Amino acid sequence: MEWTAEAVIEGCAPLTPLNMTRSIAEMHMEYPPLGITRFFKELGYKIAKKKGTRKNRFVGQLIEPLRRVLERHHLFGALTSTTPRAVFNMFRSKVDRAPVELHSHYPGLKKMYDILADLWLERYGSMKRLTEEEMASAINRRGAMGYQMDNRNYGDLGAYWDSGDWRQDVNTFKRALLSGTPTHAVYNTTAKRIIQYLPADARLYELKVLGGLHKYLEKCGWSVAGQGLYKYGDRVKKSMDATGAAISEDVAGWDTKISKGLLTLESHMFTKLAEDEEMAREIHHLYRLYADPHMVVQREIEGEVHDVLLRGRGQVSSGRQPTYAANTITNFITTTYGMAVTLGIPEADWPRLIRDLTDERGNRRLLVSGDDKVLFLRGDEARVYASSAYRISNDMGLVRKDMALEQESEIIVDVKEISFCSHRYWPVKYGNEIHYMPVRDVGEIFAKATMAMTQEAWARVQGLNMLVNYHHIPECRMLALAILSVTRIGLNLKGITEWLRDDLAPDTIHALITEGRTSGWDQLGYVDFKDRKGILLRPDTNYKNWRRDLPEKVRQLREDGQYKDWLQKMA
Ligand SMILES: [Mg+2]
Repeated sequence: MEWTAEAVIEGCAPLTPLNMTRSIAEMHMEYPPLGITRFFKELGYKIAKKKGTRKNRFVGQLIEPLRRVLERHHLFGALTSTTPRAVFNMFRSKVDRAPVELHSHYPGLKKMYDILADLWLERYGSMKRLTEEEMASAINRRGAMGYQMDNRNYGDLGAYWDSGDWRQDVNTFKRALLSGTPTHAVYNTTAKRIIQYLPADARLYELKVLGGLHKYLEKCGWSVAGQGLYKYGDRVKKSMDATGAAISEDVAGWDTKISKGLLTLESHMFTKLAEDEEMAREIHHLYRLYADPHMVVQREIEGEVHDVLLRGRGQVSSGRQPTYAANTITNFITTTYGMAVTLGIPEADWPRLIRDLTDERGNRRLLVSGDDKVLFLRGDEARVYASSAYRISNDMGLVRKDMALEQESEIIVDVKEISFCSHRYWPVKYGNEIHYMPVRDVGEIFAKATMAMTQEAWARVQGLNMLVNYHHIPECRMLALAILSVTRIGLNLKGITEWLRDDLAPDTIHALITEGRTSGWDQLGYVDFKDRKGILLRPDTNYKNWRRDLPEKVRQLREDGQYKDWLQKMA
C-alpha cells in the first residue's frame, strides 16, 4: 500500500532522508525486489545462510528438577531457532504496519516537549557527549558486530571495544553521516520478536551522542532510570498514596507504532539539549537515519533463504541504545498530553503540570519506563480520564493491547494490582517496616536467569541480582544462594555496582531497602506462606525434594574453583 503523506510540524526541522546509496551498496544485494510487504518497500534481496537458545549450565542444572512444574504451572516456556519462514511471517504480522502519521495533536505535543526541554536546561544545563569511561560502563560486551563489520573478525562488541579500533571508526562514521551520505547505516536483524541493530561502530557513535539522555531521566520523579527494581514498589505505593486511583495500559507493539512525526519531535527536543551546534547537527542527522530505517530481514521461499533489504518510515529499533530513554520521554509526553487535554488542564498550566510531575508534587503522578507506564489520579479525575483519554492515543495509532478500541480504562484502586515493568508489588516486612517488593510468575524469573568463564560469571551475577531483588520469594532466595554456592570467587563480574561483589552480605541489601535501619539475614522479609501459589511456586513435595537435593547438587556442580557455602544462610 502506498504511504500516506507525512505530517508537516510547525517549528520543527524536517527529518529529510539521507543519501543511502553508499550504505545500501554495503549490503551487496543481488536480485530485484519481490514486493510482498504492505508498508515496507523492498529494495532488493540476496541469497543468505539461515541465521539463528542455550541455557546457562549452572543455573539450568540447579533448576532442572523443577522444570516440569515450571513448564506446567508457570511461564518458563521451554528451544529451537526461529526459521526464516517464521521470521518473515512475524515481521509481516507485527512490523509491516504503517504508523499513523496524520493527526491533530502535534502542536500540543510540541508544546510539552518544549516545556520539558526548557525545564531540563534551566535546572541541569545542556547535554554533553558521553566520555569513553561513560561508554565503557554502558556497552553490552556480548553485542553482535553487524554484517558490515563481520569481515574484521572481532567476535563481539567487547573485543572490538578493547582493541581501541572503534575510536577511528566512530569518527569515520560521524564524518560520513554529517556529509549526508552515511556509511554503516543499514540495520541488521535477529530474532529472539525481531531485534534491529546498526553495526558496532554506528552503535558506539549513537551511544556517545545520545547516551546522556539517561542523566536527565535520573532527575525525574516520573522515571525509574538508574534505579534498581527493589525501589519500584515503594514508588508505586507513594504515588498511589498521593492520588488513589491508577490506570495501567500497555500499547500493542509500541516500537512499531511510533511515527516519523513523533521522531521529528524527539529530534527537535534533543537538539535543544545539545552542548554545541555540531552536536545538534549530529543528533539531527541520526534522526534523519532513524526516521528512514533501512533493514535486512530474512525470509525463505521455495527452500531458498533470502536476506531482504527493506525500507520503512518512522518506527523505533530495539537494538539502539537511546531507544530506552527516547521511548520513556515520548511515552511520558504523549501520556501527559492526552491526560491534560482530557482533563481540561489549561495550556498555561502545562509548565507547572510538567514540573509537578517531575517533582512528585500535586495530585497527579506518572511512572514511566520505556513503553510501560502507570498514571495515578484522584478517583474523580481517573473516571474522566478512563471515559475518553483513549480517543487521543487512538488518534495517534497508540492502540492499547488486548482491549477493544473504545473500551473505557480499568481504574485500579489496590496498589498490589498495578503492573509496572512486568511486576506487581507486594508488602514485605523488614523488621518493623514494610516495603513493596516485586513479584511475577517464577517461571519467568527463572527463565530469564537461565537464558543467556563468561558463562560462570554471568550465572553468578544472575544469583547476586536474584538475591537482591527477589529474596522475599523463598524459591528465589534458595536458587540465588545455590547459584552463589556453585560459582567460584574471583570472577570479573563488572564485565557482564553497590551489590555486584563476591562478598555481598545482608547489610548491603538492607542499605538499599531500609537505608540500613534493619540488619541481618533474619530481617530480610518473606512473602506470606498463604500467598505461595499462582505466580509463585506452591511449596509441595516437588519443591521440598528440590530443596533437599540442592546441597548435593551444589557439590556435584562445583569444579576446580574456590567456593563458599551460601545455602546455610537459609533453611
Ligand atoms: Mg504499566
